[PDB]
Amino acid sequence: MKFKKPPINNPSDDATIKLAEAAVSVSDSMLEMAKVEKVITPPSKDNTLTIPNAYNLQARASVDWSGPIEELTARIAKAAHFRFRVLGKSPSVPVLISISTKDESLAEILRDIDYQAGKKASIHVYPNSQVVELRYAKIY
Amino acid sequence: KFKKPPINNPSDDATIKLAEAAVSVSDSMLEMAKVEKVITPPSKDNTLTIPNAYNLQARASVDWSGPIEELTARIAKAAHFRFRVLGKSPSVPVLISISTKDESLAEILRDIDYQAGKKASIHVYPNSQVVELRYAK
Amino acid sequence: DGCCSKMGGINYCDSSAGRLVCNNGFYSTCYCTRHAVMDLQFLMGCCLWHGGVYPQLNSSGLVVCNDGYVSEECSLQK
Amino acid sequence: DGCCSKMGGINYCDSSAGRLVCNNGFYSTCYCTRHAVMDLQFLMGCCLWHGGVYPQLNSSGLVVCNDGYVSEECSLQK
Amino acid sequence: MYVRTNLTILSPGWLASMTSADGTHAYEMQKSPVLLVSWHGKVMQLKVEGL
Amino acid sequence: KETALSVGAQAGLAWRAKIIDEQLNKQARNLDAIYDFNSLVLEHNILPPVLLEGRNTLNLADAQSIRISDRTYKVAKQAHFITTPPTWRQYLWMDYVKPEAPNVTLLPKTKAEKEIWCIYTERGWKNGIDQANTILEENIARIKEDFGGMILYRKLLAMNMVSPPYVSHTDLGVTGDGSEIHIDDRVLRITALPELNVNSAEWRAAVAK
Amino acid sequence: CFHPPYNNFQPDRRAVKRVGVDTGGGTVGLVASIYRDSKRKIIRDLQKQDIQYVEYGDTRTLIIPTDKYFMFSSPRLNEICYPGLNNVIRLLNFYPQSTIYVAGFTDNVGSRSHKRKLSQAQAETMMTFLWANGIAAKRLKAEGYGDKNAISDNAIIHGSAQNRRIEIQWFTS
Amino acid sequence: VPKLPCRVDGACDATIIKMMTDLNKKGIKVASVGQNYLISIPASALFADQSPRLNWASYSLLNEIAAFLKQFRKIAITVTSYSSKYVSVKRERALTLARSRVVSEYLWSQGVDSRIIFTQGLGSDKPITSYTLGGDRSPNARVEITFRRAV
Amino acid sequence: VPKLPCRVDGACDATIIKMMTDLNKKGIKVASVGQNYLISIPASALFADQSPRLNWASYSLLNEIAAFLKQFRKIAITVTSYSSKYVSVKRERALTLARSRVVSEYLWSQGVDSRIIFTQGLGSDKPITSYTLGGDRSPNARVEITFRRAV
Repeated sequence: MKFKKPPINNPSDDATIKLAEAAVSVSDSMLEMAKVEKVITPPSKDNTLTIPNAYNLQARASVDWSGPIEELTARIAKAAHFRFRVLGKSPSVPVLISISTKDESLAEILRDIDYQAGKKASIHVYPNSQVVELRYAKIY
Repeated sequence: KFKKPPINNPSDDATIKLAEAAVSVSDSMLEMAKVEKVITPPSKDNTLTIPNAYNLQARASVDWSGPIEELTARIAKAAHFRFRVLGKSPSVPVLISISTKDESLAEILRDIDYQAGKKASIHVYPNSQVVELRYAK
Repeated sequence: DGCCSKMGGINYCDSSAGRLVCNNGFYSTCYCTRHAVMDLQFLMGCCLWHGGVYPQLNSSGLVVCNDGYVSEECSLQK
Repeated sequence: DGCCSKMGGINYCDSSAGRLVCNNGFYSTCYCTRHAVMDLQFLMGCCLWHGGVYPQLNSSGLVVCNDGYVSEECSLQK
Repeated sequence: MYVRTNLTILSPGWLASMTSADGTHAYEMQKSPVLLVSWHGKVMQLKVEGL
Repeated sequence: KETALSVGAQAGLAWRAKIIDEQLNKQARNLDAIYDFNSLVLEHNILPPVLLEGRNTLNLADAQSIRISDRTYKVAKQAHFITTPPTWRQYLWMDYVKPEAPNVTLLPKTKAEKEIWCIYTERGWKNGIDQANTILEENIARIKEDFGGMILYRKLLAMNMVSPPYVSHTDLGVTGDGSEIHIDDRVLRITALPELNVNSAEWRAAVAK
Repeated sequence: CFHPPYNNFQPDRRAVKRVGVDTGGGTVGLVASIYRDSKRKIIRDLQKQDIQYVEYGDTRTLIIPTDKYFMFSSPRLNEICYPGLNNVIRLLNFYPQSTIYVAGFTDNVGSRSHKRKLSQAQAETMMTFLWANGIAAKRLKAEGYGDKNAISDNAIIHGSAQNRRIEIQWFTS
Repeated sequence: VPKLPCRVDGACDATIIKMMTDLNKKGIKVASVGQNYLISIPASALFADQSPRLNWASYSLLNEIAAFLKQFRKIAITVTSYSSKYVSVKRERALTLARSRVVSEYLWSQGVDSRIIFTQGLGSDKPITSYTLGGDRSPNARVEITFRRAV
Repeated sequence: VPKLPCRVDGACDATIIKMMTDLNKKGIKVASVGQNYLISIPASALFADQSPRLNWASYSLLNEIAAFLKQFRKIAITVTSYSSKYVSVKRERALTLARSRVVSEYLWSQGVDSRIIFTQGLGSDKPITSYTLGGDRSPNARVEITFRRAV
């Protein structure tokens, strides 16, 4: 007739305790950060106009990458059998992106790549000609 | 027989909170980038489209980094097109830099116009075989 | 001695609450970190509620706190 | 220890790959060059991610990194 | 310190960079015993002696 | 004597440090996920500055002098250029060195010596444990402070209460003598550091829904 | 004889194998079956697993931990803890009359909309797993609360782990 | 150990577990969910029949339940009384309030260091058994003390 | 040598040759040409009859597959699914996509340090024989996994 409570697990550690203690505070700050940004400026248009999706892009992927950009893009082009193209020139500072995600369409993967790219670069698909184009920013 | 559990499982009550925080901060920062990006419509994008004439389907290995006019006259003579200018060349040259191994002259011209920016633009007429470089004031 | 005695037993010392976790899901009666919540009412020490003990080597048996008030029970008896 | 074991054996060390060659046409799992693609996830040493240790020494056991940081976790305490 | 490789240095900062015609990279940095690179997304460190 | 206690303190510090670095390495991906910087970087590879906000402050200057403020703001580290995103490994990764020198002078000979050896060793050991954890919590506090200041700059710029950085670039063609040449010259300079504003009209009030 | 994936949703037969291997005494096999399927032993095995059972008045409630009887950050179900689910269906066969309420619960990390969405998903998944085992659709109601009411607090980590839960209530009449 | 107190003063887990099992064997309802605890006591073994009077044996039960309640560090306690439908609304309501007042007063005189004692009674509004044949013997009339252990 | 690893961790190529021989003894096709490796599995040995459900006996085989797959330092793993012709076109496409999705999801849950997992299934578009007797009994309905060993 002994007693128990439903969480019972493997042992913990104090460093993980303090790490989560910091992490929840940064999470709260980022949440209100995003909320006040979302109200203070109005969204206009999502990227779905300049990148649509078409047939054979629907093959799926689990991807973990934390390096530079264009070789990952070339891997995706080799997956899609789409011809790769670069526009502009890369700056001397490399542009680094990190992806930790699993089981998405390639279209939404590339949309997320475009969103994480920021102002440094952009990507478009011309599906009638099956061309995947990456353009750089023309500053500096 | 044996369905194995996941290997790097968050089996600690602090690290599940840690992973939840990771998910939250990922989605929030994705939202931040999504609302802050500026895009352009492809309805009126200022990139030169492909002229798709038969004279412009060959392949080349081309490297250049300098003035624009000699390079564009050379590629025009390669395509057997006459070349013409509009406007006055500036005191400083509009500098471009293209180095590639194997693609076609249509996208060569497209990348040239993309690196031209607001200083100049390019034009192709395939009916009368001409290529025009248009400066900006 | 057994903090989670006659039950599941010791899991770990959570430093957030400063408590042992019993294997049955209860916080222990013991403590494990000094940053816990103790019902503290009684103390030791001399020259309390003043500047503490001034740590110099005095020539005499006089000992004075850092506010200038002295403590004769901290001082000796002669 | 036997790197190309259970095959014909060691052919030679391809230093472009930094890898041993087994006698059948398959790559080993050992190395021969220090310029090799090896994953490194644990390190030794002090004053890491700093300027490194100072070649000069202190009279005490204080150790000071080259970029001005002082590492007590390498130093000796009292 | 001066370094020549074909990887992508990440952590300790640098002052001057150069790239050849073939992706060979050269960097000029402050002295540090440890480098950080991303090979193919996997992140790795480099142990450097002599300092 | 106390030498066993001191060397046990050293050993406990080392062992706790090694286990801490092991755990910190093993939990890897979410760490750099939550501490992004390159998503937070500014336009011209500029590390944006760090800001501090304090609320509802009272100072007693002396006997019969008090000052009350509602919100105070302070720029901690001035923004500058950068070539790489800073990472957490220069904030969190503890140092490690194996202590290979137990000084073989005071080895025990009697069981009472063994007893005091054991007890002094274990209390030194727990001292080293607690000291290492203190170092770790100081490091995590300082990196939390850095990131908080950076994101507070981001939302102050959202609230239109800081000047953005200002940059001019100068452009030249070919330069130099007949033996050394450069094709282009781009000189990238910043004139105005980001800073707070003092007027009253430009304050942008927020709302939610 | 049996399938670890839920015995292919079949109405199971456990005690016949027991009396067969006991004959390999019929009466001792039958009373061993009685002692095994007896309700107190079911509840004691449920307490041997990490399942909380509360009986009070006329209303009976069950508490399930998400992190071992779910998959993380998903409405996917872990297949390892199938004995708990088989015991759950075996126990809930005893009260074939009253309605069932199921609720889902989270901690306080992230967007409020995100918490409500996840709780809604977990509640719907548990409800339909209950639905497939035999009880018809008119007797079920599902709800995913956020952190709107807690059995515990969230300043301390183990308390926060105790907070996230799945709640089962059933009446009698 | 010489200055640091190892455990909380005057509490032991073995004592807590043993006395909780003793209460459950006595049949007084004891329930623990999370950091929250609910103790339910039937009215018939405590009070006089529909009347605020005390048997002399009930002080022993109050004694041991106060000794158990001293084992936990507490902050706020709630005392709620429930009755049977007997005559009116307000007669039963005031009976519940008087019963709650007496038990709360004796507990507050005893050694529980609660910052807050809240007391109320609601008569026979929410029952927990539709079978309402009995009067004061029926289990729907009772008293409950609910509280939350903090940290 | 005492501080540098003499080999990549978890490597015993003698055991790798042993398990590769055992895999071909099982009859699962192991193909090694160049640095590109191919593993082919009949679909009847994995699923039910045109179903996207894992047979519970197959998890041991899956564990063997992952134990082989953990050995080699890699980048990208491609999963292709092939089927027979049963009712329509998109039905077979969807079934292949689901099957490849399930094996990719369990493998990505398991510890194979790739960076890229690509998955696609195409139905009955590239058969490997003209022999079309059975349904899922026929050897063309299958799952292939390919990769290139890097460095």
